[PDB]
Amino acid sequence: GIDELYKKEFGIVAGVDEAGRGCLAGPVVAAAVVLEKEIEGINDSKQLSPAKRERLLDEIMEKAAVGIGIASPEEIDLYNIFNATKLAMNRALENLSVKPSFVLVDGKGIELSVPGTCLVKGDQKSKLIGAASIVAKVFRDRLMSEFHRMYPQFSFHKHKGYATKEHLNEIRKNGVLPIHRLSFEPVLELLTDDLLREFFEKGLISENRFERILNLLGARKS
DNA sequence: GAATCAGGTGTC
Ligand SMILES: [Ca+2]
Ligand SMILES: [Ca+2]
Ligand SMILES: [Ca+2]
Ligand SMILES: [Ca+2]
Ligand SMILES: [Ca+2]
Repeated sequence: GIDELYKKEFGIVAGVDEAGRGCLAGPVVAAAVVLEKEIEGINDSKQLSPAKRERLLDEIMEKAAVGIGIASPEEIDLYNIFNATKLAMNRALENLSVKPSFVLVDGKGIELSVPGTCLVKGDQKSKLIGAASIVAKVFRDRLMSEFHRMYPQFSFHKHKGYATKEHLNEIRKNGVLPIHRLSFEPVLELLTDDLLREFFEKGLISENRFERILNLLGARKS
């Protein structure tokens, strides 16, 4: 009832959610969704099965206005994952062709460029948020698969860059990449300033990012 | 789908 209630009062309402807070590699992805038609079975995203999420997606993209926003591994390393997530969400809102007057954002502590409110477990209280969580996850899983193709030695298509045993194995065996979040503890502990300087000289990371991670390596660790 | 192992970080 959330959505409809908020629509009476505010007009165009979008639901916003992100995917990729907790992984070790790749961008964080956010989606903003405005939806008027009914879509049955929207219940969350991490609550669903991959087969299902693909089914609801096809219907969500038929019936809903969607905006997708991304913040890169560099932005995560420089701004932290909270601020990177906020940025991806604000970018999702900009990418929505329909301009929302109010937003419902999954989680808490988040104020976007559009006035709205935060719902803990929003993904299971709101259909709009539930839809956004599906779009976010699916779209990001698509990007991650694309990386596996770019980095054949890494099973990105399976673990989606999260800290699974297999992913950690691949990092030790194959080495840290620029798409890893170099500020994240497990990646940071396998890094050397040697490889970091190599990334920089090859131009694979920015100076600002080089500088930040070099400082973190030094602080590693008391 | 739900339990229950694993393992990332931010707000307060
Ligand atoms: Ca989510
Ligand atoms: Ca969320
Ligand atoms: Ca949740
Ligand atoms: Ca610093
Ligand atoms: Ca395991």
